[PDB]
Order: sequence, then C-alpha cells, then structure tokens
Amino acid sequence: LTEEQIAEFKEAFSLFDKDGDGTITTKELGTVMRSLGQNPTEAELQDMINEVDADGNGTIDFPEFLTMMARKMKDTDSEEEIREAFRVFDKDGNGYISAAELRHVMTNLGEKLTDEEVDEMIREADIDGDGQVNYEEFVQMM
Ligand SMILES: [Ba+2]
Ligand SMILES: [Ba+2]
Ligand SMILES: [Ca+2]
Ligand SMILES: [Ca+2]
Ligand SMILES: [Ca+2]
Repeated sequence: LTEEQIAEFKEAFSLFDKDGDGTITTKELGTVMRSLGQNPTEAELQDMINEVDADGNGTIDFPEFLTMMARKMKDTDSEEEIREAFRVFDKDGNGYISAAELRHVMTNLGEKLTDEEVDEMIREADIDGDGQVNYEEFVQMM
C-alpha cells in the first residue's frame, strides 16, 4: 500500500525468481525451499504454487506474490499477539494455562473470580480434556 512497502516485497520476490523473468516456478520455489532444509515433493510444490497462482497460468508473478505476502504478514502478526497474550496468562511458561494462573492473571486485571468460575472457564476451553488450556485451545476461544 506504500511505494516503499511495494519495493520491500519486490526484494522478497527476487529471492524466489532465480532467473529474474518475473515469475516464480515450482522448481524455483523448490530450489528456495531446499535451501532452507525443507525437502518438499514435486506435488507439494505444485500445491503451494496453485494456492498463490490466482490466474491459473502455472506460475506466480509479483502482484500475486504481493497479495499472498501481505496476508501472511497480517496472520503472522496476530499469531505473535496471541502467543504473547498466552504467555502473560501462562505464568510458569510451561505451555499450559492453569486454573490458578487464569484466576491469578484475571485478578491482577481486577476480575476476581472464584475457583468454581475459573474451573468453568478452563472447562469451556479444555478441548483435549487435560484440565488446562494450551495454545491451540487458547486461540479458538479468542
Ligand atoms: Ba497475471
Ligand atoms: Ba500467475
Ligand atoms: Ca523465474
Ligand atoms: Ca502453566
Ligand atoms: Ca487442554
């Protein structure tokens, strides 16, 4: 949405477009991915291309890249904001939000709850039944 921003996304695109022809092919996406220790199959690479390839011509060009890369940024943004929230709630940072941790954090906001009420909250979120709220469950609740 800004000329600086459009240029930033160009540079990102340039790493994928290895031969500089304005398109990213499956192989070029394959070359890049295998530079990052991911070894995806030929059909996995076609799927990733198809997802972004809006006009179905088989490759991704800069406009299509731009569109994808913004959404990825707008999704990775919020996912970090949900992790940091989860971390403020997960007091001992072990990966699971407990009744005591929820009660304790809610209290320091102001919302002083009972053990019954905090159990109900945890139950309302505890999809996997482990008696605690993990990240997956935390994100669905929000
Ligand atoms: Ba086009
Ligand atoms: Ba295309
Ligand atoms: Ca290319
Ligand atoms: Ca915990
Ligand atoms: Ca759980």
